[PDB]
Amino acid sequence: LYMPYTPVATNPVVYFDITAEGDALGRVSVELFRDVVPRTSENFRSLCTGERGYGQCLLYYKGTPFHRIIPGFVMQGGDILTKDGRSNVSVFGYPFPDESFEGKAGKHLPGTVGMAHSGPNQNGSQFFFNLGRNEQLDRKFVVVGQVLGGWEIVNQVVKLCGSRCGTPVSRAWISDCGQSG
Amino acid sequence: SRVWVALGGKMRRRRIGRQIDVKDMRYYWRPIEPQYQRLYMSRLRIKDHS
Amino acid sequence: AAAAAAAAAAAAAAAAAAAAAAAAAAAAAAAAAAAAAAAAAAAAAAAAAAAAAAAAAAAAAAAAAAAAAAAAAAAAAAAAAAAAAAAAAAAAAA
Amino acid sequence: PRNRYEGKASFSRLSLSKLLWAVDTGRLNPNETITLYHLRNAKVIADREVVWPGMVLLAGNVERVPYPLHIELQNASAKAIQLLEEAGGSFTNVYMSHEGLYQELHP
Amino acid sequence: MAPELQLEYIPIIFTRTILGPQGGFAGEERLIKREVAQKYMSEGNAVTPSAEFHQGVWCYNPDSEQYDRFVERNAEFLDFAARKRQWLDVYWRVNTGYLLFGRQSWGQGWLLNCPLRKKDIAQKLWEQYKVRVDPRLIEFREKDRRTGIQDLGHNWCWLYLPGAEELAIDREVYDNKRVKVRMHIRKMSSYGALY
Amino acid sequence: GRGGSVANPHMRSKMNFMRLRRMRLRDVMHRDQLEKRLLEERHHALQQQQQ
Amino acid sequence: YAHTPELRHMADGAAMSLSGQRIPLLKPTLSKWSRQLRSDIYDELLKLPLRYALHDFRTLQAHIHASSGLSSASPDAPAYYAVAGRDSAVGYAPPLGPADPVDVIPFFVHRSSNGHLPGKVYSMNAKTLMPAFYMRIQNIEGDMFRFEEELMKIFPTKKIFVRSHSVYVYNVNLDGRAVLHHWLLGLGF
Amino acid sequence: PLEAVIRVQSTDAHVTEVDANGGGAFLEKAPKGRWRKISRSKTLLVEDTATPFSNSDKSFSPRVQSYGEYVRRIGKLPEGRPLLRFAMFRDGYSLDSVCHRLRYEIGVPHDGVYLHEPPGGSFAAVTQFGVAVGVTREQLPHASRHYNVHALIFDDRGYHALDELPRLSVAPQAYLHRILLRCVSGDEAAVAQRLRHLSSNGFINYFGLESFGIGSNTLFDMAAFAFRREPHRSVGAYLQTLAECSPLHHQPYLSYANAEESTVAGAVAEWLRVCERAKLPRETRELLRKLHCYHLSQCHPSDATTISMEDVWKACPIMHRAEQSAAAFVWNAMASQRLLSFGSRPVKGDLVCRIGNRGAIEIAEVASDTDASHYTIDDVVLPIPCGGTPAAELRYPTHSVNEAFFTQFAKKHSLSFLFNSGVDPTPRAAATLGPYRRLVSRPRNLQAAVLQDPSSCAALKSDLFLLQEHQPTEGWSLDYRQRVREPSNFNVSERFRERMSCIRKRRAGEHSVALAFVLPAGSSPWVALREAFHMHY
RNA sequence: UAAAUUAAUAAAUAAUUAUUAAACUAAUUUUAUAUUAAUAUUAUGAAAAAUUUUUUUUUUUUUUAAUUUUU
Repeated sequence: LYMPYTPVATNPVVYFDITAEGDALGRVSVELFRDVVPRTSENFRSLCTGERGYGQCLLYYKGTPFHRIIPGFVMQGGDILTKDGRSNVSVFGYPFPDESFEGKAGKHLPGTVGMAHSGPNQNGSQFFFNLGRNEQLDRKFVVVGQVLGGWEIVNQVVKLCGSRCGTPVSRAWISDCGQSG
Repeated sequence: SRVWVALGGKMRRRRIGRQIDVKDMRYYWRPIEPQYQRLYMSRLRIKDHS
Repeated sequence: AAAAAAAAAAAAAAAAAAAAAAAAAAAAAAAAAAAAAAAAAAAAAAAAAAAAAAAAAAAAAAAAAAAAAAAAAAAAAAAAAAAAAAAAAAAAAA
Repeated sequence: PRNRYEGKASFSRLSLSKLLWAVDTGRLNPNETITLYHLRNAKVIADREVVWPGMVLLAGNVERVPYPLHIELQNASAKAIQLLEEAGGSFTNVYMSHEGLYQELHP
Repeated sequence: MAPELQLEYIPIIFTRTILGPQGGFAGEERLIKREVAQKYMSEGNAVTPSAEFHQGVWCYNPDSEQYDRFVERNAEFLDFAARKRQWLDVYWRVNTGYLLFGRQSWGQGWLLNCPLRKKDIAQKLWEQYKVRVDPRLIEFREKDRRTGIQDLGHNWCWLYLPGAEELAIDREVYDNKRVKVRMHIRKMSSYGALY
Repeated sequence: GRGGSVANPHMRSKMNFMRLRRMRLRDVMHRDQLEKRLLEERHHALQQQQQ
Repeated sequence: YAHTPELRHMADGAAMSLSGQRIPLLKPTLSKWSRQLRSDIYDELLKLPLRYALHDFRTLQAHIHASSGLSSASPDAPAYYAVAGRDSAVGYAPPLGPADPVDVIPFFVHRSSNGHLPGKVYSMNAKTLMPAFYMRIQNIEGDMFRFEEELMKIFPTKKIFVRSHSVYVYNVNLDGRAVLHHWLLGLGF
Repeated sequence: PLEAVIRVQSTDAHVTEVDANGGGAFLEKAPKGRWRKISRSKTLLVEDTATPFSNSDKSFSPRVQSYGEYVRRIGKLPEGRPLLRFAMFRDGYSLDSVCHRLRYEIGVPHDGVYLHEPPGGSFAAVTQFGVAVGVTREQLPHASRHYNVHALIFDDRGYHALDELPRLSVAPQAYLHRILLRCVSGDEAAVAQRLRHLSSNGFINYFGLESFGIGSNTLFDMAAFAFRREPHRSVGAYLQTLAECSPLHHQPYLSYANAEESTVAGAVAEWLRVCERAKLPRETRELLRKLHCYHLSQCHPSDATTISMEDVWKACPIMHRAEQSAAAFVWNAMASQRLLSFGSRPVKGDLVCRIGNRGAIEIAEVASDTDASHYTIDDVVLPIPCGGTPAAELRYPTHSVNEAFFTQFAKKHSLSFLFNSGVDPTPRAAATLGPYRRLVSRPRNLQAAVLQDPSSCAALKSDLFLLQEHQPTEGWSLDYRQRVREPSNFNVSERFRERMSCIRKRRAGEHSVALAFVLPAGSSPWVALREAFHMHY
């Protein structure tokens, strides 16, 4: 179980501290594509750094739990507001559009962290780790990054707390989130 | 933020007592009570009301 | 600056303690920025628990505004809405 | 407390940054010895500002002056002087009686 | 951290259940900790614990007006102690206490519009004296056994403490079997009380 | 309906306001993409002419 | 971190006089006459989703060869002839024009007879000296409604109004004036 | 091991230097400093009666404006005694935060003071010391923190001749650590068990983790990255531990860490602006200037001069990492080789007894396999290598089997970190370490008390109270008459009582293990009691 | 919708109603909640003892509607 993934530097690298069933799993470092998507990488990384002042919510991933974990398809998260998953916010103070699907942000390879949205255009605060080659999510969901380390952890969660419907049999969350490099 | 400071401290002229001149009135300006500043300033606005 | 004392007042009446500068204009610039309650004297931040003062006028105004019946009841003594209406007024004179 | 008795030398403050903005805007010709006459005629400063004694040049939030400048004002501040002197240009303090101001502003 | 001298809980000679006259008892030990109440130690009613004193003590027996009758500190005794004190600890409260009632009475009252149940009072004794009791141990006085309490002013009734014999407790309290509880019913308004 | 309870009635208004704004914005941002997409391609027709 | 007893030096700008070295590390310094710019304010404008790609903060600088290099006023090689409108230690510089040579910005802001930018912070009911300020952008031209929209993406929570000549933004102190210029500067205007 | 929580208050620990002269430094005095009024109390004649100003008989009382200007009141020099061996009390003040406090107030140059930072080493732990400086006696009190909490104060014994600068400031002989533990798990019994094995069997004298920094990027990742030919891997690594150290540098870094290629050198400017305002050692902090000159040599390369990343790293607070920290990492890695080769019983093997020779005695009982075992059993104490490249210089106890297991790996690519300058001109060339850094060591005169029921707290009274209590300060061991403060709701804060709560939730146990020992020079105390308790913070 | 009150050297706001404006976060239902500033407005009047009934002043028209038993 190796995750192939595209290596590049000079990109925002974000780390998550996941914890399912109250069990400390480990750190998950994400490589955000600031080369193709400048905006979405700045809304994402900001919520992970927690530097933004509170707007519609407390813009910060620390504490919010993953809420839509389909085994083998997608592990969703984010959800700054209304921790069940029914509200999409953004650090710019409004749901903002998707930039580009041309290169490195159109293909949802298994090594990818998409940027889930409510409308097809107005992205928000919810992301998801494409665990399989989602041939349909091309150019619908703007890919924004790719996991670098800890691919076993998101492979643990999608198994430990999963259901074909999506609801987690156990509460996997972000015990802390910060920028790495 | 116009504040109206007035000289602070007591004023009585005692007999030949006043043995301390050093801790005598510290010569500080302290702003007048917030109500009265509006009382005097009210006379100033009426140059052009409305 | 953590205090751990009976800290002080501010710099109203000032005995200047110089080190080295032009400095020929200190007590003429230490009584010039002292009346506007100010920096240019560095202000000596003291009393790190000034929260208990923000939580007094929180209580000294929530216990004196309840001296007039705080009243999340209603527009007090409604008794004539609760059927239905749009309340008009009653001038105070009181 | 601020009794403006006759003779009290209370100048009307002229920012230095208001001057350096009017020589690159194009109102003042830096070739010439800038005096109070131009400022009034270049509409740099209104005439309600000028009361005896004329003005004062204050260099706050200004750190450099690139071109040399030669100015005739009444009692510029210290750093306002050093700025102009450091730029090759110069400054002088043309303090004069009242009728000196009139004989100059309306030549 | 058992507070330094804000508590001491030192073994006992006699006479807890403070009153005006409070030494109503016959030969045991029970107290309240003498933290600054060490005033006991001055002239008896409490003795500092020691390797000797943890075997027994000279509890005040009232028969000889001195702390004469020895007493052991075995299991049965401490078993017998609380069982004995806790009995009159109930007696000391309801006898010396005076429980008020915020009740409701419409018109110029003179009388309650919803008379007092027995479960009603047995709620107050627990509410105000923290004394838990069986409601059926309350026998209304022979005047109002058919109509509750029902009256304003100062009423009383009979709470029945059964356990008088199994603890051998007589001649120290003026009624071995029942204790008069005294009530005083006010007329509180709609904002005043419920029911 | 009546989303949640916020302290003042002003804070209830200036919360319903920024909810009437995210609707305006979402309509404008959507019209902004069709001026950002129309650009990039028409920004390529010049470059695509060079190769 | 009260172990460092210094840091008292970082204090406030409210309830205490602020001047000279002690100017707040967030409060901008762009005045009417000293058009100072800041990189903090410029990133907010460059990390926000908007059309009209602003100008690079590199090619936006009005401030950072006979006798080892000469000033930017074109002091000529003789270290003699110099040219009038070429250097300005006060921050003045003409517009740079839009950065995207394929886009037609729908609004054209018109600098004033002294080279300013149309934003002025007024007060609501200045008679009683009420500390409630708004803005007004008087010199707008073009599709001033598509100018209103761009202000929303910067100021999402400010009550923005529009008339034929001006565009009011309400509850915007002297700071939202500075943040406005960095936009109209980077915008090429 | 049994759990423990420590360093939750400034004075959870305690340290007083014991110099080589003998009697360690113990502080009993605290002069506040003498001044000298220079001008006389400017006053003013202000009216003090409502009469008009025409009255010949006006009152005009004298209200004061300024008491007068004062001056440091400098003194003399004793006619040939420039040195000043003085005592001081730095509670929670790192040496950098007091090497700059002497310069913020008086102006003692950085080259002036001579203050050996106490090994272990922990920055925020109360400390008592003796120093040496070329200033008079009357101006040193002017640098103290008298009327403040945590009270860093100076006081002068001093006035030695200049030739007495080598003899003084030689090295601290030992260190009296009077530690106290929080939220411990074991009762009074289990601690006695775990500690008697610590007092007797001794501890693996590792190098404390303070010298490397408890950060995502240790001090070797700057001595290495600066030498991979990649200086910009070292600078960012340095700047990171600043953003990790203090809140002051974090947000400025994260703004610079990911600012635009367009607006970089601004984030460094707005970083320099805050560090300058909140006045930092702007002299010794010249790195942010160079970085600002590195990002300006691009983005208008022609308007400003050209600067390289190496030029920036040239101007850095280095020599902490290059020598004392980099050549500490591999040292611990050597012990890890004399614990793989079981060393509890000294494993000479070939009878290479230590020939450090330590004066007239302290050779490792240089003798046969059994005749060295005369006392080399007891003499498990032994400098395993030297610090860095002189690892081959000592390599003393074993056959050098450890040496031959790391030397083939040392100069190849630096055994443990895969990067290290073990080059020809090196700590072998210099001789300023003199590594007798022993493998196993033991505390001296242990047996301090233990509290079964401090359910909430217990401060340790320390050299500022006992001085002000009018109490003799030198105790030489855990006194427990003073200095103990058994729980009485007086842990000196109400906020620290919040620290106990939200730390009592996660980790629970009765506590206040008081502790005291006389650890020699070197030997951080945590790494000493590392084996006994499972330290947490 | 009754609330406010200190003559006089270095102590956070009088209170009311009014006009005009302002901002949601360690602080839970996925509950609820009129806080802040600027200005306008200071005369609606108790003496003793005792003590540590009730919500109504104010309704757009058609219906609809749960509080009744005598001596």
